[PDB]
Amino acid sequence: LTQPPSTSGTPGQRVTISCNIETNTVNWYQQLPGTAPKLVMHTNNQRPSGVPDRFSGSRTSASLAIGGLQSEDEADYFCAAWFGGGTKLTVLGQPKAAPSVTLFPPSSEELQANKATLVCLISDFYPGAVTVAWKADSSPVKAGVETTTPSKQSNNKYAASSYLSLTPEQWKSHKSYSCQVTHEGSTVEKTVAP
Amino acid sequence: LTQPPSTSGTPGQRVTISCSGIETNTVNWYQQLPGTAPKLVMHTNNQRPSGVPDRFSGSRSGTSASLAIGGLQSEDEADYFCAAWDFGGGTKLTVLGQPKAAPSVTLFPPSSEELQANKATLVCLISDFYPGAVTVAWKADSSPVKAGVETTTPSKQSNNKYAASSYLSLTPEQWKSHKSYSCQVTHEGSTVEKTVAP
Repeated sequence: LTQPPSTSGTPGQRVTISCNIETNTVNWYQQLPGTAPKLVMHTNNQRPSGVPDRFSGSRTSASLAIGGLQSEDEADYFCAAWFGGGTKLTVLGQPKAAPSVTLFPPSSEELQANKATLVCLISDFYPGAVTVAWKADSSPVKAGVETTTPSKQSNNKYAASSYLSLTPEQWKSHKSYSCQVTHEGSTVEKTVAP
Repeated sequence: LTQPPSTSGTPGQRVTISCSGIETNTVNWYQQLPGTAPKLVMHTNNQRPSGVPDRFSGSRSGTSASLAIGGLQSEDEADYFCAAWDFGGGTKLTVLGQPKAAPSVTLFPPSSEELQANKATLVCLISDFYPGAVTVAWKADSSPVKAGVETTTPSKQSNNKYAASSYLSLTPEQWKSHKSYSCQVTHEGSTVEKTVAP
């Protein structure tokens, strides 16, 4: 069972995945990253419940047609009969979306534990690429930064977070700290203070 | 089919993977290395397909199942799925490549600026852990909460340990009605639980 390893389409379109079998029937599985494979097609053409009507399958070869392409259809699709390699389906032309930024100062609990951490929460953006710079007062912060790789979430938009570690004495010695998130050549800045 | 989120071992050990639910029906086990299609490694409780090594052995006791992997070898790091009739969530199996490390867990109350916008979000920061797999459970006062919970998938930071964060979206009325909120992180079978209060 060999499959094309990738394919793509734009929302509203119709895409199909191509795929011992001449006698037996073919099943299809949809798998999202970090998730168990989910059956979406039965004895060539019967859908499990919960699978939308947009999905139809047909059958030495077998095919999975996906109608009215949506962002949530982005996935790996495997052929199976009595598994194929896989087909990663990419939904292109999804809308751009600027990020939501929320900056959290160190809590009284942490500062009492003689530590201090700031979190810059970044969510609800697309595409999944950002850059982060920090600022102490108005000056660059060049030490103690980590920014996670953005991962797609339920709402089909990306989320990441950047954190900064300081001593309590630094967080008070300054007047404010700032987190600046650049997404598609447009920047958003948030500031917190003691 | 309940199935533990993650497990781990070092080369040469015997590692087992559990699966529970299935008393009147058999269980299959699937191996999926990164970037590959799921492969059948065990059917009808304990029947090894052709090219599976002897060291894989399936069993089933009561209404629970198990897959044991003897002589753990680096080519076995993968996801393992159990699949019975009337698919488990999976188990991430890691062949330890560095010393295990338990996560730092830091919980934040909502920020001053976002309340003035009718938003109240909690953040549970999770850093410095290996292997890179955790599960997060939020609780309001003493009650489970899943409405509005989003967790980022972990990524390797500069100390070669992993980091992630879970965040809870609430209104300010939810945030002010409860006496406390809790974040619990489970890693390598252990839990840590931090708590906040307005």
